[PDB]
Amino acid sequence: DCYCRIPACIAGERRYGTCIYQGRLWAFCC
Amino acid sequence: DCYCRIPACIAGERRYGTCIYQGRLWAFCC
Repeated sequence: DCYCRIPACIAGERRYGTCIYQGRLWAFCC
Repeated sequence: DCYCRIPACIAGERRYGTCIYQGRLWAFCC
């Protein structure tokens, strides 16, 4: 599964894009 | 929980944002 995360992706995930949610930028991680 | 969905949010979810991946925009649904 992929998640939108702040401040960064966690162990075992790589960032693939960006999410826009609650007026902020999130890393899209999978 | 929230998920990026295509083409839009599933029944009983609402669109609160966008997930951007390789030029594509997906619905961020909670």
